[PDB]
Amino acid sequence: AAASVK
Amino acid sequence: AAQTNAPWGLARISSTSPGTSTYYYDESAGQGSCVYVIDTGIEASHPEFEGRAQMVKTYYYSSRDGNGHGTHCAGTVGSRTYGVAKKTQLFGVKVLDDNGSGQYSTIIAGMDFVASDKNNRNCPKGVVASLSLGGGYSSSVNSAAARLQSSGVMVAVAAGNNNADARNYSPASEPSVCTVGASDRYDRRSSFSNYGSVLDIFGPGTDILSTWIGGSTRSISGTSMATPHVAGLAAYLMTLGKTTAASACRYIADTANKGDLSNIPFGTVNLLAYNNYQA
Ligand SMILES: [Ca+2]
Repeated sequence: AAASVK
Repeated sequence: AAQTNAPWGLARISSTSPGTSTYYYDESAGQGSCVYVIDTGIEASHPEFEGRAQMVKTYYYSSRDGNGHGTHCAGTVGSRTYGVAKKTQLFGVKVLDDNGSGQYSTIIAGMDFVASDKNNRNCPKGVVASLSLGGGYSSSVNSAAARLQSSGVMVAVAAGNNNADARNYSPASEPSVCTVGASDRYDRRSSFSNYGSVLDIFGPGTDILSTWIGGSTRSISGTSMATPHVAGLAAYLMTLGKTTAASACRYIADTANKGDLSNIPFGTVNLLAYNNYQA
């Protein structure tokens, strides 16, 4: 359910 | 115009060959264009932004950048010293918390926000959005980015840092947005950069110097760094009237430096973004 910095 | 002793990535997107240190660009410098940075926020007070930055939306108790990721990305788009489009207007949208993480529902809410907010801003030359974030594949996330693009905002998204095919990541895998991989200072695909047929273009991604929180600087690496190089370029090329928000990704890819990269697997474009300036 989560996105993150790249 | 010419900026001597510039960060290597700015010089590269104004060079047909590697190993140069000057940034050549038209003095219009993206004036009259607006770039939304959707991330951990923007430390607007930073001297390098010269008052052109401001925070317009947060989904957390605070609108400040406590992480630094978004401030660096915004610096690469439009900071006075480290930025591609030195006269653009930047708008921050804090969709990630200061740990760098966020929920997909809040990511989607931020994209639909920009599609509406741009109609309340003076961007007579065009609107770009930079999305240096991602996660596992989700149709809903992809749909949100596609909606944002269709509304008339050039959407640039980082391909991902898992040295894998970007088709299994979102919003990178959305065909209608511009999907940006990373290269290093010796014209090699960065070791960590995702790849695949869904990639549109490469930009400088390794060891990128830009703004940070606390009024400072630092160098860091990732597809998050290449994406604002492409975001700022689009703002610069729209001010010049060379393309439109709808057709900009295709225009950058067609005008790119083609055939200079190594470590590019079969099935991925060998295109490095180039600003085509001839003084
Ligand atoms: Ca595309």
